Amino acid sequence: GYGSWEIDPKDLTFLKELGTGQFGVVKYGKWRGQYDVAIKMIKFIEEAKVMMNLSHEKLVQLYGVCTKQRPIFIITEYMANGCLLNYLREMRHRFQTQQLLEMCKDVCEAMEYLESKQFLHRDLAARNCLVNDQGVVKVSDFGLSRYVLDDEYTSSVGSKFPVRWSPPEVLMYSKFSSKSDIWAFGVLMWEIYSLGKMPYERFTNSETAEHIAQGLRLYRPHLASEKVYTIMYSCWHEKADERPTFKILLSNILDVMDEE
Ligand SMILES: */C(C)=C\C(=O)N[C@H]1CCCN(c2c(F)cc(C(N)=O)c3[nH]c(C)c(C)c23)C1
Repeated sequence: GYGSWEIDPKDLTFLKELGTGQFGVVKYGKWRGQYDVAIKMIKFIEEAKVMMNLSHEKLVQLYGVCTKQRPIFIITEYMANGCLLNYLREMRHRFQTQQLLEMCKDVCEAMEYLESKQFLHRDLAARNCLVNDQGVVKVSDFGLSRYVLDDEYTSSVGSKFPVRWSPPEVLMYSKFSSKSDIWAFGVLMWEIYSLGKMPYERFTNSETAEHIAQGLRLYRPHLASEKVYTIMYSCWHEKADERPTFKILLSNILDVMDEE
């Protein structure tokens, strides 16, 4: 069994529907009458192990599972503001650049933790992060949580590939490494500073792969200072070994926060 991880479904309440998709319905509810939760109802062992062994303040946390019945429930921490991509696109937030840098640091801390555990995420992107009521960004879409947010890469059986978040060696040779997560992180910083624009927005995926191969890089968003742009651009070195680590990126981000 899952021991302390197995939740009694009698302890869950269902308050509001958050979304309906390929892997089932997600509801907001309460657990044990006091904890706000997201409850996924699956329309497993391997993906469960991933979430039961990774824990960080900037990763969306698994609280437990209901597997003694069908359909299965996956219970996680509640992130009231939904995905980071839609949060960035909501122009009423009128974000200050200080807020945008804090979102970058939240994700960088999660990634530094993942890299310290030798875990490769493989689909880092603003659509795969969630935002809580306090505006804190947390990385999701790993293990069981891929099914929670009805991930299009997972639901399409790998057909919808994240071309726009991939380095040249992934596109050409399927060479995944810590350095392909570093590249995706720089694209995520670009999504944040662009207020959620699609990277390479006027190109198709095929054109993007061709231009990347030719050395095209995303332009500096107007909200990004030259120092912030240097950080995201460092993620896109043609040579994977010349890209920084997440520990280095975190130190760069803190230095900018201290300077600005
Ligand atoms: C962004 C580009 C997409 C997006 O928000 N997709 C939804 C799809 C339905 C389920 N969603 C979801 C979720 F999986 C988990 C949580 C949570 N841990 O609180 C969640 N909160 C909200 C407000 C939503 C919509 C959530 C993601």
